[PDB]
Amino acid sequence: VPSQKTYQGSYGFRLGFLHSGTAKSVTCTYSPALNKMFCQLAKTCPVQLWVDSTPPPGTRVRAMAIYKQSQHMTEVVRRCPHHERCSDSDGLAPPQHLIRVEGNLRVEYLDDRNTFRHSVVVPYEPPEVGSDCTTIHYNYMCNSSCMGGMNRRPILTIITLEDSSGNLLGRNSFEVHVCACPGRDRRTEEEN
Amino acid sequence: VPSQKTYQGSYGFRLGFLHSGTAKSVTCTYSPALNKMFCQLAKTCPVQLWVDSTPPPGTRVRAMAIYKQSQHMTEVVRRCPHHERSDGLAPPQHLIRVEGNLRVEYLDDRNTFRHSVVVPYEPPEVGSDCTTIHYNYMCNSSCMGGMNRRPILTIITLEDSSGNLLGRNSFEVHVCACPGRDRRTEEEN
Amino acid sequence: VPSQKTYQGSYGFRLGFLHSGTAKSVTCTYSPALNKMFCQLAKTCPVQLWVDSTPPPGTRVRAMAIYKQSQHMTEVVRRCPHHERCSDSDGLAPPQHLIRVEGNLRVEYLDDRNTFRHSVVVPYEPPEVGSDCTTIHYNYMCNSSCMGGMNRRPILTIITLEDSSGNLLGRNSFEVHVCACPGRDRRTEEENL
Amino acid sequence: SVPSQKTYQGSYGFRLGFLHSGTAKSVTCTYSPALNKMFCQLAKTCPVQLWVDSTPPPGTRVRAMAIYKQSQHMTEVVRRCPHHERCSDGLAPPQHLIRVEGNLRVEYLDDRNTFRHSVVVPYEPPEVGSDCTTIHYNYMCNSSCMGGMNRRPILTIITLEDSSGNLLGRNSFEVHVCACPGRDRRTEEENL
Ligand SMILES: *C[C@H]1C(=O)C2CCN1CC2
Ligand SMILES: *C[C@H]1C(=O)C2CCN1CC2
Ligand SMILES: [Zn+2]
Ligand SMILES: [Zn+2]
Ligand SMILES: [Zn+2]
Ligand SMILES: [Zn+2]
Repeated sequence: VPSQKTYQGSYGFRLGFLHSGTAKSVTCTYSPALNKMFCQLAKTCPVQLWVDSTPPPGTRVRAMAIYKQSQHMTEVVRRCPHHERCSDSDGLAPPQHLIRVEGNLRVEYLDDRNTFRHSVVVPYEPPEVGSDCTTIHYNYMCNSSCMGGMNRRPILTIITLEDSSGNLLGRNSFEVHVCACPGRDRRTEEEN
Repeated sequence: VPSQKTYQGSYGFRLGFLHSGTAKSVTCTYSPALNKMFCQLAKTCPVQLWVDSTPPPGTRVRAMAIYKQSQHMTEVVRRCPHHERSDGLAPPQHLIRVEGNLRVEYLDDRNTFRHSVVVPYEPPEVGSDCTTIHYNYMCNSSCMGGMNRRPILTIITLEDSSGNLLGRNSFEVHVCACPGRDRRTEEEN
Repeated sequence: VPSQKTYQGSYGFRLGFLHSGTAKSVTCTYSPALNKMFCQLAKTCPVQLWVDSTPPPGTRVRAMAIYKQSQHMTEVVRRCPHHERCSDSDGLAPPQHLIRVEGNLRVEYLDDRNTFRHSVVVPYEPPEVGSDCTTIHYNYMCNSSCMGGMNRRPILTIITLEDSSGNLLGRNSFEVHVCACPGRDRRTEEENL
Repeated sequence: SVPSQKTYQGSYGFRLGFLHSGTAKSVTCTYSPALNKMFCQLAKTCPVQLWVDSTPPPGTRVRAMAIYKQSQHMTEVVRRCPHHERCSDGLAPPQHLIRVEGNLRVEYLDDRNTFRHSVVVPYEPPEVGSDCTTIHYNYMCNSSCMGGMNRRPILTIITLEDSSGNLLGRNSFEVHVCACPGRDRRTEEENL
């Protein structure tokens, strides 16, 4: 089972999210109280990278899903059978992978030859001028409800920072729920 | 610039404030003469919602700061970079927080870049006749590279669960060392 | 496990440090209360050598690190796999060594054949004309937060004065913390006391 | 380029107070209101009171530094004589004239650029009961120390600063370090 232990490490690595609120129209909204991202099928989910010091050119950013509940943690998070067999592929992403990256021509996907887990990796780039963080636009390609994929089981997204040689630099995670109305779900789940 | 114009609307929405006086020791005090709240950095600022009739379940209460001077009214009110650089829930750039409400929600406007903080409207307790919220102001009015002595207003909106405006009120805010003394002196002129 | 016992010996060997303070910007700062140096990755850490009389010609100054905690002490302190990667930088320093000396073209580095410990040695040279101590510029080449290296574990630098044959003439010791903002971390850690 | 001695109450009404100790033969430390002048013994406790109209925030710091009073000596750094300066309490540099007794959070600075000594402690508010914050300063040479101050008068400058080192308050007082404070105080007042 992949580690989900938070380490900031040498570059002071942590995640941030837009302060998007819960109006009906929002595409994607993070809940600080729940450390949980609410997003829509195949839509833009911006995840921010914040660092105290600049990892060198060659550094890479990996995303992997895992089931949160301990009785499922061993099972590979993958797309439901309906969504594997869509004409929805961008040509770079394997059709079985839940997590894509949008708008990055240097994206790399991995089926682990040993554990069989899926992941998606992009080069690390520093913040643009007049920004203080690096944004990756993720896409989740199934609904939390999909019969036979996740099937309403909670997942975590693990984000790892790694150097050009595979050495781990830092790690963070957040829960994610993929739904029709992210605004609505976040407001409701918070009222507990 | 966002709408600042007062309206009690359908539910009879008004703001009320504790009658705290100007003793040396007061945390926060309101001047009804000035419609101005004097308060201390990061400290409890009580604000009372008053309604003639009860809003529905899902009513939200939003607070936003704006510069009172017309030459600064289009500049976004934010924390100075000193104070920006922290309760886990608030963005470190936001001036106004809510204390004591684990359902608080913060907004960075995608197109205006204005900051606001919102909470569910809850009706008054059995024994209360109003709804209180604890605001905190997280910069001093004097903070260099922030407010920088420019006066602000707090706009308080009542909105329904779909974001339709139901009511709006506003007060000036001065964040200072000794609110007691600042209110008495300003009342003298 | 290397001896860390203080030893002034025949020449009255002691360590001093700059009185640098804790302002936000400072590159390096020593807490007298914590016998702890706070410093930045690959930046200058000045360590002063103070003697009562001048060691003999051919005298030498060694620096070695050990983990402080009892259950890490017999492990060798080294750079993380991330930072040990060969760089266009050094050319004198082995890429595994945590501790370098800067601005000294006679530096020597040692991987001990028996203990595998790392260390870095320079000739001892007396105080420059006028001045009362001898400054060495150490650089520490991983952060204390490096995953796979020190990994948030605490370390001491042991400083030894030795003769030309390697016999102990004196010893001193200090704790080291390698972080982004030494001034902020010293002031925060002292706010305990 | 000489530190400023200009009194500056600034934003919080920064004042100094001192004890009303009189001139009895046995006094270790006595302040002259007429002369704005402290009289004190080598290495003994010198209480100095911080008075404010508003409480400055935590992170506020209190610094002390000596300068020479006369203007042909003002660029010279005030330091201990070579006799006194010999190696101490183990928090204070041995060259430093001014120390703080009874504070494990004391910090000592040799300025990289001006070469000036100073000692700084956190500002604490007064006791929930008391009207002022006391610091116990100790002066570590006599005014008469051949090699150091060498009978030249000095001033102690007390500055209130923020966490970032920006100036909140400044006040100063002359200091004469002597064997018999009460006698030196009454003799110097004698002329008025
Ligand atoms: C980088 C690598 C090399 O190629 C030599 C210099 C240092 N390191 C080992 C030998
Ligand atoms: C000033 C005088 C005193 O009162 C005692 C200490 C020093 N001197 C002699 C005795
Ligand atoms: Zn699906
Ligand atoms: Zn501020
Ligand atoms: Zn490292
Ligand atoms: Zn002296």
